[PDB]
Amino acid sequence: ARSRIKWAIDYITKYFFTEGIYLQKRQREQRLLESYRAEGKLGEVQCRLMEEPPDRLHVLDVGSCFNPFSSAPHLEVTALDLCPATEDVLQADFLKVEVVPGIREPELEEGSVRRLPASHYECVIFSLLLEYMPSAEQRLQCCLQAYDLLLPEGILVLITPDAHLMKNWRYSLARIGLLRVRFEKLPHISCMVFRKAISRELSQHWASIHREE
Ligand SMILES: Nc1ncnc2c1ncn2[C@@H]1O[C@H](C[C@@H](N)CC[C@H](N)C(=O)O)[C@@H](O)[C@H]1O
Repeated sequence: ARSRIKWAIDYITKYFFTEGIYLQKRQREQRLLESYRAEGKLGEVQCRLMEEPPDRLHVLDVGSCFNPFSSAPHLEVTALDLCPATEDVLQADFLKVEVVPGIREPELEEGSVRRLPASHYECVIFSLLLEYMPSAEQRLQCCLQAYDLLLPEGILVLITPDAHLMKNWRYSLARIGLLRVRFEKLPHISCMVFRKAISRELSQHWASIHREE
């Protein structure tokens, strides 16, 4: 009876606060960048790193039917949904949202969220959302927008319903800068976390050497 909501809250706390996983992965990715540089495959790459996590994490719950994460301690949740079921969830079609730099809060037009702050959220949650998307092109679009919304070393929680697909998702997301850091099987669901690596070039290379036709 493990809830995807309880699993997600548990990981986020471990990642930023109680186990400092973000520092463990930083060191792992720094070691990987040195291994690639030592093979002549990569040279000078831009690396952007997070400061010490705040006491209140900025979380974006996309496809948030009812804002399950709003009550969690130390999570400032901004909730979005195409068909909100509760009054605390904002109306929006994520596929049409602009990721804007230079803004602090969502900007609404006609009651629908149309602009969100870039590199502002420590976490973005896609809990059983991507399968509602029609095409694969639009699923990837959701993750590309999440990467622009995340801060350096922020995380994308991806929960999907229930092989070679999960390794193709790892490849396709590593190609946009998101490396998988956790995979767990809960009843009828598969819970994964993807991290905005210190360098996109780094993740793009890991993907190139892990593509299997
Ligand atoms: N293009 C879209 N833009 C915004 N929200 C969407 C879009 N397509 C589906 N949704 C919402 O994503 C939600 C999918 C739900 N199954 C997930 C609800 C909740 N996140 C959960 O973990 O159960 C629905 O409430 C949809 O309204």
